[PDB]
Amino acid sequence: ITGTSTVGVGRGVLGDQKNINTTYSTYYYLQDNTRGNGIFTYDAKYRTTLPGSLWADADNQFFASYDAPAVDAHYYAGVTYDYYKNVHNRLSYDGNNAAIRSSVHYSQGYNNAFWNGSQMVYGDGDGQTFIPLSGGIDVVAHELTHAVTDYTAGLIYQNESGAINEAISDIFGTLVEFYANKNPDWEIGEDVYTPGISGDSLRSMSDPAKYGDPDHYSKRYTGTQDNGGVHINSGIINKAAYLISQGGTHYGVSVVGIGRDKLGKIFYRALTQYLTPTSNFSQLRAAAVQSATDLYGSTSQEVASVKQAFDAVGVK
Ligand SMILES: Oc1cccc(Br)c1
Ligand SMILES: Oc1cccc(Br)c1
Ligand SMILES: [Ca+2]
Ligand SMILES: [Ca+2]
Ligand SMILES: [Ca+2]
Ligand SMILES: [Ca+2]
Ligand SMILES: [Zn+2]
Repeated sequence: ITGTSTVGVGRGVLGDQKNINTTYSTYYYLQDNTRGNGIFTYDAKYRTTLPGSLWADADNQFFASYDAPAVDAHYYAGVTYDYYKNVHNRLSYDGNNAAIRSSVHYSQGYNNAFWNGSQMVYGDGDGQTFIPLSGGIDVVAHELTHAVTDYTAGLIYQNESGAINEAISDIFGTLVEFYANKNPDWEIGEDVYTPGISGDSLRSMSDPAKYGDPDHYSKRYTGTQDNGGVHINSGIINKAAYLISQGGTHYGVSVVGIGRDKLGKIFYRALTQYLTPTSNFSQLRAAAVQSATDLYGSTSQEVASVKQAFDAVGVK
């Protein structure tokens, strides 16, 4: 809507106070004008009609329990925006400051969050498996990253190209979590998963096998469920990405780590210049090698490390 930019204050899902960019016109709306063409957060009011209504608040203070998932969806969209702009010179997901829209309170006890082709959608969880999913900065940035993947490489959501699509989202979801630098790790969803169990997550990049996902190509899932294993076989690529950044010896293959920022530059370039809708894992390796070549030279350690990492997870 049309109005004046203001700054509200509230608490997120985990109880943390933060400032949020709002817009005043009779009510205060969750409309951030400071980023691109706007960041907009909506109330789906426990239903599945989207987007629902632009979030409106009488007094610019967002401390009610009902408010917390909106606060975090709105704030973490901003953080994700800032990551892509400041780190990769990318202005929103289309590169031309497309509006970022998110709906919270989607359905009842909905244990998921997704990008629907046009906007973000967040369930509140059932309180046992998940709490409201926008509380997870890695979840927010994972799912927002699909918007850019769909706009750039366009990796189809099935079989190996799908698993790459998923790994890309885990990779940048994690790098945004490190960017924000609040309890960062290489695990996915730890801040919103199983409130009664500490130390767990839904997936691990550092050790995919912790939660039954493959960490080697020879262990890939070959079946038809999960669209040919897109959320399973992502572990193979997540492990490769982890090794490129952190190093290690995996199934006897040693990798020299080159750190998170170079990981991010290599995979961003691969995503936006070399991958295609039907890329497979071998093609991902080639794209990552070419990207690292472009950035650091054919003879660099960075290139050697990318090759070692893919060797380590069995991808030729
Ligand atoms: O996928 C993207 C890219 C840039 C900004 C945001 Br928010 C999401
Ligand atoms: O990408 C997502 C969506 C929902 C939960 C988790 Br963990 C990750
Ligand atoms: Ca209020
Ligand atoms: Ca964390
Ligand atoms: Ca995490
Ligand atoms: Ca937990
Ligand atoms: Zn995903």
